[PDB]
Amino acid sequence: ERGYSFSLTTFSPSGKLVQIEYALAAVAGGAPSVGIKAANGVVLATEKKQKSILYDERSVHKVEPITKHIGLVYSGMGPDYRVLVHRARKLAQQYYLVYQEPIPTAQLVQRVASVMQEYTQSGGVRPFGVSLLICGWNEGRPYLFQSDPSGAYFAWKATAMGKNYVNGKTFLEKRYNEDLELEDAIHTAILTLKESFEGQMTEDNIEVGICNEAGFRRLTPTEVKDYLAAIA
Amino acid sequence: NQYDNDVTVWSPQGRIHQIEYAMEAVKQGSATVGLKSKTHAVLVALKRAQSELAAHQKKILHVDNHIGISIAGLTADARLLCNFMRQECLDSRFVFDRPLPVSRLVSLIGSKTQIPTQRYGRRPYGVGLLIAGYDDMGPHIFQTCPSANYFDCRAMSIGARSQSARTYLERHMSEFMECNLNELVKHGLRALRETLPAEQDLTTKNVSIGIVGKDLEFTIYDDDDVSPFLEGLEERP
Amino acid sequence: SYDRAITVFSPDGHLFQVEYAQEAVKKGSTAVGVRGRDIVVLGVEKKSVAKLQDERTVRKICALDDNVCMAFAGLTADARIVINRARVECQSHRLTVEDPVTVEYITRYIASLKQRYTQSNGRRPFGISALIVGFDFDGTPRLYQTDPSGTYHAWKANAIGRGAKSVREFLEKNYTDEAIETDDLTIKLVIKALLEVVQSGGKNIELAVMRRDQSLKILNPEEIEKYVAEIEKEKEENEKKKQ
Amino acid sequence: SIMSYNGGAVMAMKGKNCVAIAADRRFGIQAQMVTTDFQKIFPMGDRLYIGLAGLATDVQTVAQRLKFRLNLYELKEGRQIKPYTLMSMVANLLYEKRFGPYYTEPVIAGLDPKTFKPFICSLDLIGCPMVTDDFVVSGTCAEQMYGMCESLWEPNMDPDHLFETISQAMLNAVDRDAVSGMGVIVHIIEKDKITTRTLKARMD
Amino acid sequence: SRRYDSRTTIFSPEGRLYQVEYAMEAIGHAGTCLGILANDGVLLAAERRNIHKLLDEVFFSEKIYKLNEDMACSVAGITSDANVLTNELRLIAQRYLLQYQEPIPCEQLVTALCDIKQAYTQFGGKRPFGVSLLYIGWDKHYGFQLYQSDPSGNYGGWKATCIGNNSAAAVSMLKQDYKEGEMTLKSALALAIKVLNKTMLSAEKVEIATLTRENGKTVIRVLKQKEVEQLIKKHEEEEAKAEREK
Amino acid sequence: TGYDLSASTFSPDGRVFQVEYAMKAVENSSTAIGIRCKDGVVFGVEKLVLSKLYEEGSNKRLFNVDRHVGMAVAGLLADARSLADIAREEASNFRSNFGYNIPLKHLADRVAMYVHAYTLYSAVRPFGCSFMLGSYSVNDGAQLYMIDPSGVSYGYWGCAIGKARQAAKTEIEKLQMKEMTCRDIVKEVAKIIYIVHDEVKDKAFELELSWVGELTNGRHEIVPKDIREEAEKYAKESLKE
Amino acid sequence: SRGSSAGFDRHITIFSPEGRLYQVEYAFKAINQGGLTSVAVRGKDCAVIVTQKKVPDKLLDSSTVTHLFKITENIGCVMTGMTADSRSQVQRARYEAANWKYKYGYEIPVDMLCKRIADISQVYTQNAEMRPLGCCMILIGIDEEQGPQVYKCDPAGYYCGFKATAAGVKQTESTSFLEKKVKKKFDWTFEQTVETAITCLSTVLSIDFKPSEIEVGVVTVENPKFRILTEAEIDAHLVALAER
Amino acid sequence: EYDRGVNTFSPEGRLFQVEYAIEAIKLGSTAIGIQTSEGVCLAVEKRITSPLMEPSSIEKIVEIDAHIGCAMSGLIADAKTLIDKARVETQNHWFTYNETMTVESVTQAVSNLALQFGEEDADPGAMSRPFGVALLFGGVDEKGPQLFHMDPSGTFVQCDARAIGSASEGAQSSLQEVYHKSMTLKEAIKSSLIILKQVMEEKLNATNIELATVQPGQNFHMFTKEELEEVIKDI
Repeated sequence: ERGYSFSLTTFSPSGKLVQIEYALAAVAGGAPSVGIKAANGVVLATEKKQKSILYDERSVHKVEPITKHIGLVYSGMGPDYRVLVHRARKLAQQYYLVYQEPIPTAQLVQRVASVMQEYTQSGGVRPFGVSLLICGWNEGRPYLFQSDPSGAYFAWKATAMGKNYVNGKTFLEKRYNEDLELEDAIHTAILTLKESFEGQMTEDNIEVGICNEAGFRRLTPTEVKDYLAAIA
Repeated sequence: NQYDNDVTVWSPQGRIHQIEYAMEAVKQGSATVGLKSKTHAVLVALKRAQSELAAHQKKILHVDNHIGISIAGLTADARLLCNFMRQECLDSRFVFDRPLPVSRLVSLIGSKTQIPTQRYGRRPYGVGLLIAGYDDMGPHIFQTCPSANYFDCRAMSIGARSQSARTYLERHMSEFMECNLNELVKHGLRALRETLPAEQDLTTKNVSIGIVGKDLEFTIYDDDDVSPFLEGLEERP
Repeated sequence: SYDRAITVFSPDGHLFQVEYAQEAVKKGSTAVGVRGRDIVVLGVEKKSVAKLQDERTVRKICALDDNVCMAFAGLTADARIVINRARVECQSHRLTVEDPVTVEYITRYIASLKQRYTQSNGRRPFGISALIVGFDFDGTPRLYQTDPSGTYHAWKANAIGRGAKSVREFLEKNYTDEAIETDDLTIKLVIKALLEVVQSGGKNIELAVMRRDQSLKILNPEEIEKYVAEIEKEKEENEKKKQ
Repeated sequence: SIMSYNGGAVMAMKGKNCVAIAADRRFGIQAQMVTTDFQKIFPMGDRLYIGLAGLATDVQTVAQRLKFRLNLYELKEGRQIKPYTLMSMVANLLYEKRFGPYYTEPVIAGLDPKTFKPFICSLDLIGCPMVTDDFVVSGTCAEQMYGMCESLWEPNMDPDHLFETISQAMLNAVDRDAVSGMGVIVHIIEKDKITTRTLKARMD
Repeated sequence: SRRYDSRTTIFSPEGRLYQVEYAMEAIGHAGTCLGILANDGVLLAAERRNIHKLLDEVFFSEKIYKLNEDMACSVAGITSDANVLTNELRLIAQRYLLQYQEPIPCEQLVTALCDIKQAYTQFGGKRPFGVSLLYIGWDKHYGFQLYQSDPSGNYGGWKATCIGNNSAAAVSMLKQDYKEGEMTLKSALALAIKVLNKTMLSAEKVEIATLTRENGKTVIRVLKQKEVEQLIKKHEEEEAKAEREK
Repeated sequence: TGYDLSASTFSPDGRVFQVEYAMKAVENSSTAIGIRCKDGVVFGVEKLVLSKLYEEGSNKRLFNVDRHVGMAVAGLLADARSLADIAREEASNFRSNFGYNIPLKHLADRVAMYVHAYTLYSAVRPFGCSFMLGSYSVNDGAQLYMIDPSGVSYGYWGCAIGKARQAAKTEIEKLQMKEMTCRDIVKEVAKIIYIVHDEVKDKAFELELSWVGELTNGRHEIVPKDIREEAEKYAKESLKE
Repeated sequence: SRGSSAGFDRHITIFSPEGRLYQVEYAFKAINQGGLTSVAVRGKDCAVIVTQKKVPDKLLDSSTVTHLFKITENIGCVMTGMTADSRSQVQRARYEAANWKYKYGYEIPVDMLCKRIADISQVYTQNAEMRPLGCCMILIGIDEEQGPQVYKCDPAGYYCGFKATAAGVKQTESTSFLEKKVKKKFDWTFEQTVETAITCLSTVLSIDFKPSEIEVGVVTVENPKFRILTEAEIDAHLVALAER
Repeated sequence: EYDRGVNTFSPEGRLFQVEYAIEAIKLGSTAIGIQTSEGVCLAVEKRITSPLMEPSSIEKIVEIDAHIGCAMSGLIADAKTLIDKARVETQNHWFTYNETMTVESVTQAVSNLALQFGEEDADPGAMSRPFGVALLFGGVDEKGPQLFHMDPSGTFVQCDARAIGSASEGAQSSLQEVYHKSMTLKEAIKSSLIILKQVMEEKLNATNIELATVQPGQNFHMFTKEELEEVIKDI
C-alpha cells in the first residue's frame, strides 16, 4: 500500500482541531515532567516509575541529549518521543553541517515544532502524542522551551507537563524565583515532582538532566541520590 | 450491503460480491457458442441490434491468424482485452518468429484479469471470452471469465440463455470430433438457436461465424457469407 | 497525490459538485455585461461598501490582455486563479501566433480549464462564472459567458450572480438597437440593469468600459454619479410623460 | 583562464580593531574594458563585507544567492550573522556546485557583531575556507598582492595606517597586471563607522 | 481509502466550503489583531494571549513577524499554521528579490501567499490553514499599505481593520473613529489603544509595531513597554477628562 | 460490525476478519492432500468437474513451480495461479542470483512472506487460496510445506487442504508414511481422495496425481497414466468393499 | 471519559477522546491469539529464553514448528503472537542486523536492534493505511560491556531491557512469579537461570514438561553464540528440576 | 454520493457511473442522423434559452475532418475532449499513412476513451468519471456514407438512422416509420427536419436548429441560414 493522501486532522464546526486536543489529552495522561530555568542553567526532571522491578530501569532514558548543549524530555507517548528525538538530532546535525556552529536552542525548537505541525496536516497520519521540554545553553544564556503536539512552542522560565501539571505549575509559581542558582533549581524541580509522586522517590525512580556552560548532561544515580538525601 | 462494493472486501461467506456482479455483466450479454472437431474450431455468435435501424453489434474479433475470440459483456472491456491479446501475439511473432500457443495466451489473460480483482479501487473486467485457436496441439476452445478463471472446453456457450445451448452441446458433443466443418458449424448453429426465443429465428443478419483450422487462418463470416452455412439448417422444434 | 473522484454522476445523471459550484456562483454579487456597437460595458454590484476598504484591491473587473477584460461572480479566490491562468495563456498566444487572442479563443481556454476541473481526480470545480468582453482584431465587439460546468456562450447582453434572473429579464425587455446606438446609452443600460437589483444608488456599482482600439477604462465614481443622475432625470421625465 | 576572462582583484587586511577590504574597479571582457565602476565588494552586514573576484557573471550570481540565504538566515534567527558563520554559509554554497563550480574566490572581512573583533578569510572556488590573521587576496594579480602585503603588512595597525598599507598594496599590485585596475575602492570597517574611499589610480 | 476520507475540498449543497468556514470560526476566537493606516506610517496592535507569569521572553515579539526589509505581518488563528505561512512569505519575498533585485511590492506578496491558501481549498484533500493575516508594508508603487487575508485565500486592502476576537466590535469602532486621509501615526496609536481597550488593557497584554519611512528607508519597530505604558496612561487621562466634561 | 472490512483493522478481540474470510473461501474448495514418505512427496487433488463440456485436465490444481518443486492448491483458482507465478519467479530469481536450486524451505518462506504482505493493508485483500509445496532432493530429502492465506508456513508429513481436510487428515494419520515408498503412497492417496469425496453433493470428479522423489530423480511430474489407473482401481476396490 | 469513542478511532490509529490508540490495544490482544507463552530470564553470565511448544497434529513436522530464531550468530529471539507477523518481523530484524554490520563494521548490539524494530513498529502506529503487527519480540544476546541482555519490543513501538520478562497468554502470572524470584535474589548461574525460566513456565501453565513440550535457547558469556537446546539437554534440566 | 467507487458494478452487472451518464444523455437536446446512399445528414435542435443569447455560439455539429462530422447530445462541455481526440486522431492517421481515416476507425478511437476513468492506480490527468455525452459520427469513406452512434459506455454501432437526446424515443419511432434504404439526401434532410419540428418545443426555424451533410462529392458542409430557410419552407 501507499499512505492515505487526505488529512486525518480536520476542523470541527466549532473551529477546533479535535485530533490535536485528543493528542493533548494523551500528553496530559503522561508521566509528570518539570523544567526550571535558573540563572546559570536549566534543569529537566521527570518521573521514571517502572511497572515492576523486572524492568532494567537503566536501559531506556527519558531525558535525552540532542547536542552537547541541548537536551530534552517529554510527557506522553514514548515511541513518538523516540521519533522526535531522532528527528531533532538529525536537524541539529544538518544545521551544524551548514553553519559549522552548534544550533541555537530556539532554532532547534522551531525546526522540531515544524515537524510536529507537519504531522497535523499531512495525509494519513495522526499528530504526535507528546509534549517536549527542550533545554539549551547558548550565547552565555540558558533556554527552556515547550513544544506541543500542534507544533506550537513557548519559552518558559519554569513549567510542568504530564499528569497533575496544573498543580505543578501553581507550585512552581509559588516557589520559582529568577535569581536562584542551578542547585536550588534542581531542589525545586525534585520538590515539584514530589508533589505528584506516588510512593517514595529514589535515584532510580526519576531522571534528571542539567544544561549549563559546560553542556547538557544526564545526572547520574549517585548525584540524584545526593540531591534526594539533601531534599529530605 | 457493506461487502458488495469493493473487490478487496471478502464477505463473511468467503465470496467477493463485485466479481459475482461482473459475472452478471457477462450473463447479460448475447449468446455465443464455441465448439471444435479434430481439425477445426468454430465460434458462432448471435448478434443483437439495439434498434431495427442499427447494425448488429460485432461479437467475433480477430486476434491472430490462428486465434479469434467471441465476446460477451461490456464491449469496451472486450476491446481492451482484445488489444492486449493482439499485442501478446505480435510480441510472440516478433521475438520467437512463431505463433503464440493458445494456452499460453489464455494464461496471460488470466494473470492480467486477476490483478485488478485484488487491488483497491480497481474493478474486474466485465467480459467473458470464448477463444477459438489452432496450434501444434490442434484446435482449442477456451472460456475466460471476469473472475480471471479460464476453462479448456470441448464446447461452451456463454451469454443470456446460454444454458439451453449448453444442454444441446452436452447432448451432442460425442459427434463433434468426427464432424466435417459443415456439420460442425451446423451443430454450433443449432446450439445457438436453442438460446433464441420462439419468435426470434437465426438469419443472415444476427448470426456471425468464425472458423480456424490446420490449413485455414481464422476467418469471420458475416451477412451473405453466412448463407452457405445456414442453407442446410432444418426447422427448429 | 490525492486522487479521489470528487465530481461524479448521481442516479439522475446529475453532477452534484457542478450544481453546488453553480449555487456558489448564484451567491456572488451581480455582474452585468452589455455588447454595444463600438463599446462593451461591464458593471458589477460593489456589495457591502465598507468605508475602510481600499476599493482598488477588490475589483471584480480585470484585464486579461489589451483587448479582453473579464468580470466574474462567485468565489473570488478561484476567480483570481482562473484570471492568472488566462493572462498567461494570452501572453503565450501572443508569443506563438504573433497576434492578440480573439475573445472567443480565451473564452474557450477558460471554459476548458473549468471543464477539466469537473472531470479530474482530487479537484473540485471552480465556483465562478465569468463574463468575458473584448474586441476582435477586426473590430467586432464580443461578449461571452462561462460557468463552472465549462460551457460557454456568446451573448448580446447578460447577467450573472445573485439576482441575475431579474436582471436578465430586464435586459430582455430593454436591449434594443436604439438602446445601444451610443456609448452613453449602453452605459446607462448597464447602470439601469444594476439599479434594478442593487440596494441603492450608484455608490454600490463598479463600472468599466472597453472601446474599440482602447484599453480597459474604469469609470470613476463621479462619472457613475453623473450617469445615475441622467438616468433619474430620464425616469422622472418619462413618468411625468406617463401621468 | 576562465577566471582571467574578466580580470579583477580583491584584498582584505586586518588592523588593530578594524579591517580593510579593497577591490579594483575594471569590468572588461578579455582585453577590452567595458566599465570602470563594477562592484566587487558587497555589504553583508553593518560591519561585514564580502569581496568577489573572478568571472563577473559568477560574481553577481554568488553575491545575489548569498544575499538570499543571509536575508533568510537573519529573519529566521533574528540576529546579525557572525563573520565565521557567513564564511561557513559561503563555503556550503560554493561546495554545492562542487562539480559545476562558480568561478569566483571570495574574501570576507568584518567585525564580530557583538565583540567587534576583526575577521578576514578567503575561499577557493569550491569553498575551502582559510582564516588568516594578517591579510588575504584573490584575483588575477594574486602574486603581486602577496608580494606587496608580505612586505608592507604589520600587526596592530590603526585605521589610517591600515588604509595606507592596503591602498599602496593594491595600487602597486594592480599596476603590474594588465587586466586589473582602472581604479581601486577601499572600505575601512571600524566599530563606529565605515569609511569608503576611491583612490587616484592609473587608468591604462 | 474512501471510508475514512474527510473530503475537505468539496462543495456543500448550498455552495459552501465547510472546512474554510470552520477555519474562520477558529480564527474568530484567536487573539485580537488590528491594523491602522496613517499618512506617515502604518501600525499593527495585537493582544497577547501568552500571558502566564512563568513565560519567558526571548524573541522580537509574540505575534508580529518581519517578512522583509519593508513588510511585517500579524497572525490570528492556529499558531503552527502561522509559522508555516510566515516562512513561506519570507521565502516568496526573497525569491522576488533574487529575480528582480528590488523588494517585492506588498500586494504581490499577499497574492502569492493567498494562492497557496486557495490551492489548499481546491485540491489535495488536506485541511486548510486556520490562519488570518494582517500585513503592513511600504513600497514605491502605493506607499504605506495594510492588507488582510483569510483561510479561503481571499484578501483585501484596508485603511483600518481587525481580525480575531471581537473583530466586529473593533471594526464598528474603526468605522466611527477613523478619519480617512487625516490620520497620523500618533492619532492612529491613540485610536488603536482605544479600540483594544474596548474589545477586551495593560502594557504587558498588547504588542504594538509601527512601520515608518526615515531617510528613504523603512523602519519597523516594536514599541517597548515604556512607550505602551505611556500610551495607555494618555488614553486613561483622555477618558478621565471626557468623563468629567460630561 | 464494521471491524471486518479491511485487513488493516484489528477487531476489538485482536482478530483480522478479512483473513478469516479468505480462509473460509479456502475451506469451501475441493480437497487436496500431500503426503511425505521416505522416498519423496505425493500430491493428490479431487478436481471437481462442473460440466462434461470441459476438456479433461481443465483447471488443473497441481502446478510445476520448479523442476524440483510441485505445488497443489485449494481455493480461488485465479489467486492460486497468481501465487504459482510468484513462486516460479522466486525460484528463477534464486537460481539467477545464487546459482543453484532454491531449497524448498526457503521458497516456502519467501512465498509465505509474499502472502503475508497482503494481510496488512486496506489497499489489497488477502489471497483466497491455500497451497502445498513438495520437493525431493538428495541433500535435503523429501520436504512438504503448506501455506495458508494468513501467510503461515509449516512443514508436514501429511497435509490436507480444502473442505474435507479434517476427514482426510484422519485418514492420513492411519498411514505410517515415514517407512513407505512413493509407489504405495500413490495408491493410499487415491484411496483417501476417494473416501473423503462426497458422492452426492460433489457429483463427478477427476483424480489429479503428481509426485517428486527418488523414482523421479528429484523432478516433480504428473503420475504416469498406468500408475494412476492402478491407483484408481485400488481406491475404487477399497471403497466398494 | 472512560472508553469513549469519536469518529473512526476504533478502526484506525487516530486518538480517541481519551488520547488512546485503540488499534494498538487490539494488536496487543492479538498477541494472545496464538495461545502460547514464552519467558526470558537474565542470569549473571547467561540469558535464557524458554517457550511453549505445541504440535497438536502428529502430521506436523515438529522441527519446522518453532518460535526461536537466530537473528545473528550472537543474537537470538523468541516471538509471541501471530505467526506470520512474527516471521516478517524476524526477517526484518535479520536484515537490520546484517545491514548494521555492513555499514558500521561491528555487530549490532541487542539494545540497538530492539530500538530499530520498535521504531518500525511505532511507524505502524502513526500511519493509518496499515495495521500494527500482532506479535511481540524478545531478544537475547551478550554485549561485551553490559554482559547478558534481554530486551523486549511490542506492537506499540515500546521497548525495554529486562532482568526477566514474559510474553503471551500467561504474561501477568509469569511476571508475578519472576518478580518474586528476582526480589528474593537475582545473581543466578546458568543452571539456575534455566531452571527459573522452566519453573516459571511450568507454574503458570501448571504442567510438568516433557522435553518435547518446550523450546530453550541460551547465550552465555563463555559461548556468546545463540544456541537452541536439544531434547536431551532439556530432559536433563527437567530431571534436575524434578529431583529437587 | 461517495459510498461507492466510480468503478463499482451493480448487482445487475452494470457500472453505476455509466448508467448515470446515460441518464445524463437523456437530458440533452435532440439530434438526428440519417444515412443514405448519397450521403449522411445530421440535424440537432439548438435549444436557445434566451433571446439575448447568440445562436451562432451553440455548436452542436462540429467538423472532425473534411469527410467526417459529429453531432452531440448531453453535457456538451464533456464533448470537447472527445472531439479534439477525434480530430488529432484523423490528422495523425493522415500524417502516418497519407490517407483519410475511416468513420468506423475514428469512432473506435473515440470510444476507446469512454471507460478510461478511475481513481486508484491513476496518474494525474486521469478522468475521474465517464463522459456524459452521446455522439453521432457521420462521414463518407471508401465504403460510402456511414453513420455511427457512440454512447458513454464505449459501445459504438453503425446505424442507418439514429436519434439521440431527450426526445430520442419518439424521434426513433418516427425514423423507423419513415426510413427506407433507397431514400435520397434531400428526402432524408426533409424527414429529419420534420421529426425535429415534431419533437421540439419551440417553433422550428432557421436559427434554432443546426443541419450538416457529408457527401461523396462535397466535404462536410454546414447549412447556412438561407439553405436552412429553403429547406424549412417546404415543411
